[PDB]
Amino acid sequence: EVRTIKVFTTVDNINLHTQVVDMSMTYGQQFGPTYLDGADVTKIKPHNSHEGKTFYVLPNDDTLRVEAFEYYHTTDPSFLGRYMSALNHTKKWKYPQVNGLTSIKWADNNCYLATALLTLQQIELKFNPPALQDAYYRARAGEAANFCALILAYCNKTVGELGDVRETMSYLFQHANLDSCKRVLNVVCKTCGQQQTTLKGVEAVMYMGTLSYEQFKKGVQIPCTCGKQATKYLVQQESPFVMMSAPPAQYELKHGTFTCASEYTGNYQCGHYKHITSKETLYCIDGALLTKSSEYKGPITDVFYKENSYTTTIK
Ligand SMILES: COc1cc(/C(C)=N/NC(N)=S)ccc1O
Ligand SMILES: [Cl-]
Ligand SMILES: [Cl-]
Ligand SMILES: [Cl-]
Ligand SMILES: [Zn+2]
Repeated sequence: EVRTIKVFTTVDNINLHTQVVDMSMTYGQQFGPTYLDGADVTKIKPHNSHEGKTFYVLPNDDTLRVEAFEYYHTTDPSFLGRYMSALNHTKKWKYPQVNGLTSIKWADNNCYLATALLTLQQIELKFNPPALQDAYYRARAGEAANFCALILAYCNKTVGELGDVRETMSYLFQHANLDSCKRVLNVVCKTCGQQQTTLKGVEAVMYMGTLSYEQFKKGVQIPCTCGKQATKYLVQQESPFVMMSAPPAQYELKHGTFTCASEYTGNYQCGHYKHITSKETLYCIDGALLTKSSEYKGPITDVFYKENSYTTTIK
């Protein structure tokens, strides 16, 4: 007896493609690698319960290639498989609402993702790939599994792998519209004089070397090519936020002087992130866990600040 069912294939879970599959052959033999809501069904034969369901496949013809690029803005051949592999895990995570924000209950070393997600909900940022637009909208509403699996895929991290918050934000910023953001800096060495620089996009909102926005405005010491120490300060800033980052160090966070921050305890091979947010008071969100305090001191590694337009008074 020849038996078939109708299923749909997809690469973006919006555009569907009608298929008839032989129930005597695996999905793999018929589609190549195939996934059902993140589960790898390549080696599985069609079941009656599969009729009418949507399966993800890899882009193996020009129509799927165009749909996949339009939705994800990547042509990395292994992207969809990495996204499905992650999703199969993230759909099992819990996403509690903590002080009004979608968080993530700790699992699989996902603390860096929780503090990244919590941060995104506090800064003005629009993503460019539809995949991120759609999944972030769902994440804000509490259903963050697809958004987390996409972050993992875009950052080329697997579930359980140790992640860095600054690197993760850089990847997400790369897929955001930051074209309006601009930064002017001035570098002063006593032997070589001055040199001003202009930064755009992601580079205009990220800085590595100091956590304090005020000190960035007043000046920071860096090496110069002659062996002297030069000073660098912020001349002009046009952006809706800024992100200041540094190797983890004991740092004091004062209520009302920043938006949110990341705290890292541990070492370079393993550790743990927490998120600090400045609301009526300082709240520390550690996945599902919430505590409060009037003042905060701890090993901070990233601080986010609101911004619209800043121009220095320094001459
Ligand atoms: C085979 O797997 C993938 C293919 C692509 C697309 C759209 N490539 N298309 C061109 N290179 S023209 C994107 C992600 C994948 O996972
Ligand atoms: Cl898991
Ligand atoms: Cl968005
Ligand atoms: Cl403290
Ligand atoms: Zn010099």
